[PDB]
Amino acid sequence: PPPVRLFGVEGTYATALYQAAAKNSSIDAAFQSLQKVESTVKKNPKLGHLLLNPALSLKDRNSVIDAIVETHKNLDGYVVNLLKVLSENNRLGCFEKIASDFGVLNDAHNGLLKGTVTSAEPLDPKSFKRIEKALSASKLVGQGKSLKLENVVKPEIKGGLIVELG
Amino acid sequence: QDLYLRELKDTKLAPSTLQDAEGNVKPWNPPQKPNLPELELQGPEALKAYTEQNVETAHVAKESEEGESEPIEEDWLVLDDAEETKESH
Repeated sequence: PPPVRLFGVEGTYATALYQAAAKNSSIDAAFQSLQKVESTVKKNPKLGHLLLNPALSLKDRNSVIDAIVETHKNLDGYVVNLLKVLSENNRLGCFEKIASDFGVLNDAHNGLLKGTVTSAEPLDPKSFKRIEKALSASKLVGQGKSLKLENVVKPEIKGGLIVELG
Repeated sequence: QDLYLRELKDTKLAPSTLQDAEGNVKPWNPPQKPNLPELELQGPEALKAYTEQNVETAHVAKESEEGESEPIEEDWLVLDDAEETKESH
């Protein structure tokens, strides 16, 4: 069983890739080829983004996938098979690349922004969520202190409505 | 909470200016004290009967109507009329 089901939407392919590669070690090995592939796609503005279009022919889709894999052994591992399978199954998997990254984080990294009344963009890369959270929050407050602005606490709206409606 | 305490302060001392202090409001030109307290206090009687609703105009109940205590003239004619009506009984 994967760390948590990603609720589909072309995330089925990524979920299956995570499960199969988790049968093997294929964890950093899987994510590394994916990161290289995504970087390569970004490295070609066109022919790698316009290549992520439905209009690409089946021969064209297989050829584009093969050419992307042609960047030496940057397409090493089961990611090659997944890319070829998608080449006819579903053309667009950049979101599937991000989902593979999400699965990798779920396997190893975890963590997401808390929120509540803060709009901060931090991270807490630790399995536990009962110790490091406070340290991460205080650090991100005392270091950087970027645009975490929710404008104001919604309780202002709460009190305003509460008083304004008897 | 600071966002709660500051909101309470800015919404109380300013509420003091609006109501709890007779400072009217600087942001709003016309004070409600020169608008509502007396003239709009007649708004209640503007919707009501003006100088008449609170007043409740004096209307003493009058007397009912009668025959002016007149048996010299009404009695005989009444008797003749009733007997004439009795002619078809």
